[PDB]
Amino acid sequence: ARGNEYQPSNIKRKNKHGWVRRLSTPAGVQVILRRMLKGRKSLSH
Amino acid sequence: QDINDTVRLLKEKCLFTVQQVTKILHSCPSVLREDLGQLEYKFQYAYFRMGIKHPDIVKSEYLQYSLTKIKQRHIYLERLGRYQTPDKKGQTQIPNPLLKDILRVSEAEFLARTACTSVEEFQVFKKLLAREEEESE
Amino acid sequence: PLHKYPVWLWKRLQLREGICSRLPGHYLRSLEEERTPTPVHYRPHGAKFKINPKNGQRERVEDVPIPIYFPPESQRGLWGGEGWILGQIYANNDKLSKRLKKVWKPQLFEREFYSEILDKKFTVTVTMRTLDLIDEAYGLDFYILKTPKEDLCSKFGMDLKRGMLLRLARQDPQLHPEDPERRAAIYDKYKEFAIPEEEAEWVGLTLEEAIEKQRLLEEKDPVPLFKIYVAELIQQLQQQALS
Amino acid sequence: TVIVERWWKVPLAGEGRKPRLHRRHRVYKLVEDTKHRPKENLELILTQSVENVGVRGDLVSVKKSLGRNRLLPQGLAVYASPENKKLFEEEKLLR
Amino acid sequence: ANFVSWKSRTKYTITPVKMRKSGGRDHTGRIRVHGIGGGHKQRYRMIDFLRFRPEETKSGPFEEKVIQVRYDPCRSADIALVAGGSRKRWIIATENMQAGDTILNSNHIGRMAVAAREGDAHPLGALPVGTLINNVESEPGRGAQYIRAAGTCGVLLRKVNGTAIIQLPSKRQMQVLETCVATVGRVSNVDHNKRVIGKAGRNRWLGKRPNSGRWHRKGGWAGRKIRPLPPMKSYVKLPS
Amino acid sequence: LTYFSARKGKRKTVKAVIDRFLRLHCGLWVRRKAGYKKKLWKKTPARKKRLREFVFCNKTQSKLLDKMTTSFWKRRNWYVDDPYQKYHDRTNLKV
RNA sequence: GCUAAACCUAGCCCCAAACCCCACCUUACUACCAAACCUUAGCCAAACCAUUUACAUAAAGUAUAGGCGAUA
RNA sequence: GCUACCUAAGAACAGCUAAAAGAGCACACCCGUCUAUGUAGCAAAAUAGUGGGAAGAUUUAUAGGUAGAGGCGACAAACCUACCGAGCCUGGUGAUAGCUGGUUGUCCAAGAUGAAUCUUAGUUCAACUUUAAAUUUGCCCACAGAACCCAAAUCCCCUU
RNA sequence: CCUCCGCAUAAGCCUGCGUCAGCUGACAAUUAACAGCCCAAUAUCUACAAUCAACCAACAAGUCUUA
RNA sequence: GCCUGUUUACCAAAAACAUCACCUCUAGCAUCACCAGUAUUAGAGGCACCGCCUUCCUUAAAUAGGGAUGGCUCCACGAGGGUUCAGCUG
RNA sequence: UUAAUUUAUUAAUGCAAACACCUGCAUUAAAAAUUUCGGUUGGGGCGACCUCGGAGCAGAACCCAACCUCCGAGCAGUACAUGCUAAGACUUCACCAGUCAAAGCGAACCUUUGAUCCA
Ligand SMILES: [Mg+2]
Ligand SMILES: [Mg+2]
Ligand SMILES: [Mg+2]
Ligand SMILES: [Mg+2]
Ligand SMILES: [Mg+2]
Ligand SMILES: [Mg+2]
Ligand SMILES: [Mg+2]
Ligand SMILES: [Mg+2]
Ligand SMILES: [Mg+2]
Ligand SMILES: [Mg+2]
Ligand SMILES: [Mg+2]
Ligand SMILES: [Mg+2]
Ligand SMILES: [Mg+2]
Ligand SMILES: [Mg+2]
Ligand SMILES: [Mg+2]
Ligand SMILES: [Mg+2]
Ligand SMILES: [Mg+2]
Ligand SMILES: [Mg+2]
Ligand SMILES: [Mg+2]
Repeated sequence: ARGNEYQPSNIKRKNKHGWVRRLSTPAGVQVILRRMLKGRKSLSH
Repeated sequence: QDINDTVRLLKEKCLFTVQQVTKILHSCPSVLREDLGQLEYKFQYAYFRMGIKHPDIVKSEYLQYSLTKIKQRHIYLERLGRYQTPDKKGQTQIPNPLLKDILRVSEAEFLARTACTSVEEFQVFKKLLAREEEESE
Repeated sequence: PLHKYPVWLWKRLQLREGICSRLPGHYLRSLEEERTPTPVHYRPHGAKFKINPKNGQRERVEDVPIPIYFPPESQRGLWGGEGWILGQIYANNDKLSKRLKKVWKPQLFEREFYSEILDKKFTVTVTMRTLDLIDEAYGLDFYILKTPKEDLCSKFGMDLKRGMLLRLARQDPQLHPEDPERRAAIYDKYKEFAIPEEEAEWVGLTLEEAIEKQRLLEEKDPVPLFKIYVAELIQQLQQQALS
Repeated sequence: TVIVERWWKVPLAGEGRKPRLHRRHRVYKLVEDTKHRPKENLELILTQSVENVGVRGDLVSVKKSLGRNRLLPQGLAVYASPENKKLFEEEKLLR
Repeated sequence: ANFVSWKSRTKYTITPVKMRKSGGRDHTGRIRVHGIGGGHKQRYRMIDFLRFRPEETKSGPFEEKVIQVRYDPCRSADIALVAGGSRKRWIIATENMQAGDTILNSNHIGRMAVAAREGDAHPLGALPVGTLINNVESEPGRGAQYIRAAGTCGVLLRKVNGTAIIQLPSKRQMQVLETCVATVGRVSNVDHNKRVIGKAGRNRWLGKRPNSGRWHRKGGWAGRKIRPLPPMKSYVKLPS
Repeated sequence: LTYFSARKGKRKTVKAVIDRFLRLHCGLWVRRKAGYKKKLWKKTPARKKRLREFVFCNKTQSKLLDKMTTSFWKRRNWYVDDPYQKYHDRTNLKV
């Protein structure tokens, strides 16, 4: 019954975790800054 | 401000409906003259110690009568055992006398039909109760 | 590792580098110097020493200022160094009771002030303290020109200061045109505050505003190398002809 | 203005050092609110005849509200600065 | 939330407007009013509650022809498309308003009382005392705000000086300058009370939904309780 | 107590001890008797006399107090007219 | 005799010194349309917890503060 | 991106019976009554049969909204990314734990059953215990001795 | 012998049984008409459902631009 | 229990929740919900459609079943909980 | 929740402050917030107990439990040296606390409850 909580949709993916939304708020900008400091290859989703 | 606070006491701290408040202010505007605190004590005396509900309070204009008279008659009845505060369930072993029979009537009928005692006894009780209130203060 | 310099000195180091270094010396000194603002929300100690009653000994006393919070609205008004006190209290003023967050805010008024030097009426959100300070200074212009940056604590106040100082330095005829006698009277009244225009230009400018001003001053479209090489060639040919 | 005072004394910092504040040093008691102080008066020198106060050149103690709302804004009065007092003194002695 | 109110149209029109449902949510996206949601899609017909609105470059009392009387999804009262001069507008239809009828809208406070014909709008000063009225303004020219639901009728109780005392359908008196306009008669659809919803589905069509947790305060709904005084604490709840 | 303070890394003194006990340099601790100021009206004269006395502490009590105070409180103090100057040292003590 | 066993430098740690073409904020990496500032709290210690505690050297753990106690 | 509710604009609902139905039977579809199987399973909730609804308060695709003492809830303390009486991640944080568990070479020696305490699962003092040191009696112990009221023994100490 | 199966679109995924030579590597491949990516503005316009829309039946009252 | 519906995703689908109906309380009012609404309205709570008044039988055996504001009235419906005739059957 | 502590925040009022709005200070509410759940005894209840003292258990130095068997107390009367000092001792098994007391000085010629801090 459970396990399939991920129902992929690129629109939701980008609107929820994308670069633009991350930069839309100071908290998201700090998310990006933390990923950059850690050296993540993928800063945003 | 005086009118507003009287009405606010009647509504908030006394839980009288708007219609009940209009009825009170229509039957007996002396409530407005009567100071706060004293009015709240009178209402709570009716509610808790006497076990009366808002409909009956408004119907009998209990707020019209003076607190001293109210106590003088009710405490007399209670100690005589003819009046019993309703229990948590709101019931009593014996039905209580009606507020019209308690306060509206004169001292004669009050002591003859509801209390069935003597006027001299009532005078002694009144003096004793006055002393008790003085000491309590 | 360890930084060569303490992290708290990094701002000063940056001021000693780049465009901030090219900034005028007087402005840099004004930024560097920091003076404690006048006590507003606390009563300062009378003297530096005090006989504490508990043991009757002479003990040093210091004035520790209360942290004041100035909401950005204050920068558009003239609060006479007054601000929000963001602090805490003890319920019923006994330390054995609960500790509660408490914010004290100044009573703000909207008032209209006329500036003689600017010949303009400003509607400014103000405090009774500011009104009293203006009264003690004998006018808005005097208050602005006397009160230092720290005591004034208002970007609007510092902009008014810069405007008045520039007006005085330039002796601008735009102050009451066609009334030179009145203009001279005003300038004489506020003569004591006059300073060089090169300095009045930088009064009350934030660091970023000063940086932008300096960048605009020193921005120049590069000269084509054609002109430079022509000048050099002509100069060399002149030398050869002379020799 | 609200004037406050620390409940907890702050240890001395020194000469050039700055006091180090802690959680307890953010607790205040209101020693006074200046807005509740009794009103004082403003000293002004009148420039034009004004009813029930004066005529011209006479130092007057007026309620701060009046002085700041009517007299000074309208030019009916000027601040009682030493300069204004001197100027009106020459005006008086030149009459 | 990215909520922008649908009530953005600036120019009055006859065309029904596509209105977005709210679900009882604020612009913040949180539920502010419970029990709202779903229901039939509806279109809003802009109602002109200022009955005396003389046309452009025109003035004085004017008449209007009742083009039709229509059901309004957004009201209990039914509305009337009514046309005058070269304009049409929606108004609230009175009880006996019929298509083809003539309606008079005047601002004239005649010295005598004007014969009150159902549907026409006159200043309250011009009405006989005791006439049934609806679509009453609070101020002159404000626009009707009171007595607008189906079948409702206030009464022009009194007229003294420039002030009229009206009895609102809640049987509460209201003071209004006699220059403020009102329309005669009771609002249409007088049988709105007697309508029986019959089933839960019909309310769900009407956009009412069953909703719980309507209070959001700790402990949910809590009826007011009389806090006893120290003397009465002894008798608050006497054990049996 | 604090064996290593957070600012100096030193051992701290329990000031509750300093407010209650006198240390004689030799190693003795003197104290007042508990209740010596309480309800004297109901105490017999002998009990009051016993309570008004300055009393020495146990060996273990003295050791506890020594641990709870630092070496500053365990130094020679040459006060002007110390009433305990004579008591600061022991005499004719065999073991 | 299988599985395995072993290995030594890849680098790292602590100091010192020194102040360190094109594309991309729209669904990023997409050539081109009319707006910031604002007390940390709490864990924890006090054997609970509620005020409180808990974000060069020497003077000195002294003066002081403190449910005058933990402690500072 | 599950789920709860909501917004926008979409879509689906055979056949028969009945007539404009929160109508009947019954497909698709949705659900999950009962039974069996499965129980590291096909499956971190399934399978087979049976069963409820199936033109509605229905089901459902798409995009958007409401965020943690908060949301949402036809209140089951239900749901909010498999573990919600209050999510998850990071940090404070090496939280705290009078509680459980663990605590790694050889060899020798000494070493065992009251008071207070929000205290009896703990601690402090005592007693005991260990080490080192000082100097001088220590234990055993007969005779003598230790109460009136109304037994076994014990205490005390010259000698030894 | 078996199947509410199959083929497409959407969504999702992203080369994931094409060829070749040794699961790995190399080589190849999906070609726009379908679909997406739109609109020059200012204003003024736009009461009259749908249900074969004609009767009939209503209520829950229902995507509606020219100069 | 009126009904169709909802619910403890993953042990409870129910008599619980909702529900038309009814009652009580609160509100006289507009430009971001309620609402582009206005007392025949809106919000909240309670209650429950609706309507009317104030020892025997069953079995052979029966701890089962059925019958001799309040009091009643169950039309229909139900994977609800009990009892039963007849049939059917490993 | 009628447990304790608060009202920071809102809502009302009141008082000042500026001449509807706003600041400060009080009061009352609403809403909440923080925190706690003593110990020993008692299976068919509806509690009892918690400190001190006397008697038995515990017969004869001291010491000895219990949900053990019984009893009693939270002071009074007296005087107002019932003052001050001080050798030496006892001690409720620790400490805290509690007792007795020669000599001396001074008047005269006594028989139970509780610490610290804080006021
Ligand atoms: Mg989905
Ligand atoms: Mg603790
Ligand atoms: Mg069908
Ligand atoms: Mg059906
Ligand atoms: Mg639901
Ligand atoms: Mg429940
Ligand atoms: Mg439950
Ligand atoms: Mg989870
Ligand atoms: Mg640990
Ligand atoms: Mg051994
Ligand atoms: Mg205790
Ligand atoms: Mg323990
Ligand atoms: Mg049911
Ligand atoms: Mg379940
Ligand atoms: Mg379900
Ligand atoms: Mg189930
Ligand atoms: Mg059976
Ligand atoms: Mg059903
Ligand atoms: Mg002892």
